[PDB]
Amino acid sequence: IVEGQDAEVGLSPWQVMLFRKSPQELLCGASLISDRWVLTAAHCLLYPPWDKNFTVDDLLVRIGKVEKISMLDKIYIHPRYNWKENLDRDIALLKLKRPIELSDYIHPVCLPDKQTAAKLLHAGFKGRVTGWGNRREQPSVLQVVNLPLVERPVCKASTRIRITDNMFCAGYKPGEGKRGDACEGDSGGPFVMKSPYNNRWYQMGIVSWGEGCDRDGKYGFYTHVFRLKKWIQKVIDR
Amino acid sequence: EADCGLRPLFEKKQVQDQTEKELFESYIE
Ligand SMILES: O=S(=O)(O)OC[C@H]1O[C@@](COS(=O)(=O)O)(O[C@H]2O[C@H](COS(=O)(=O)O)[C@@H](OS(=O)(=O)O)[C@H](OS(=O)(=O)O)[C@H]2OS(=O)(=O)O)[C@@H](OS(=O)(=O)O)[C@@H]1OS(=O)(=O)O
Ligand code: NA
Repeated sequence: IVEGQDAEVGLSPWQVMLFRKSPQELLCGASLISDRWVLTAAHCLLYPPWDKNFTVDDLLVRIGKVEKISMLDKIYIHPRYNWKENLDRDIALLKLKRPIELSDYIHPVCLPDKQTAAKLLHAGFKGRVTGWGNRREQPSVLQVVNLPLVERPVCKASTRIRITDNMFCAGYKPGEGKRGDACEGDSGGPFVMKSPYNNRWYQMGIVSWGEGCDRDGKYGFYTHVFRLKKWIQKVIDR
Repeated sequence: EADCGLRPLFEKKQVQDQTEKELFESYIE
């Protein structure tokens, strides 16, 4: 996170870190959505231009900073994930080897329904991005930044990448008075918003892509969680 | 999960975090 601040203890108990198993290195952020399911970006697992195709034997997740380390049973990547062109449908689900124990530092975030998404997804409304990634383009504390949702035509005019309805963008405009963005290591992490209707946090987006971190006139792009909920529902079953 | 989105160290203890108001401020313009 660029231009953020230290998060208070227990601020994001759904925070998950995706780690390379060997050699061990932080790869991506992720989010806890149940005691057994973890949400992240597809490009964190599969990205052929960088020769990246991680399996369950290549990865570990870290949750709760009290801390929990777990293997993955299965990886689910959206079948229409489009890495060649624009990272359309940049979403993947990680099934944990076994269900984890919940605590003060480990707690799942909510997924939004139609009504929640209609209420919260308006240009100007701020969401929250958290992660352990770079401060500049190695924090010892989870970092947090709050960022405003941006008008879709402003998002499209900021980049040459074709923007689909499965993406939104967020971040300050040049001269808006503030800065901030996800950066290397935060990708796959959650963009959350607090609902006034029921006092709960919902994950609205997944850090997907940007063109540099915290650049004037550029915005972060996030996988639109509600619009991919049909696929989320299908794989999780229950 | 019935208890999703409610953090034990905040909402469950009726303590709001330090930058929550920034989000609620953005809701009313
Ligand atoms: O609260 S949710 O976000 O979970 O919203 C529920 C989803 O309902 C959808 C699902 O589309 S579907 O996959 O094609 O079925 O809309 C449509 O289906 C539901 C349920 O169908 S079912 O056969 O009864 O199970 C209907 O809602 S419900 O009242 O039955 O719960 C919808 O009717 S209605 O519009 O609510 O009156 C029905 O809409 S439609 O006739 O296909 O237009 C999704 O709505 S959608 O986002 O417009 O596609 C909702 O979102 S979801 O992500 O698919 O869960
Ligand atoms: Na920017």
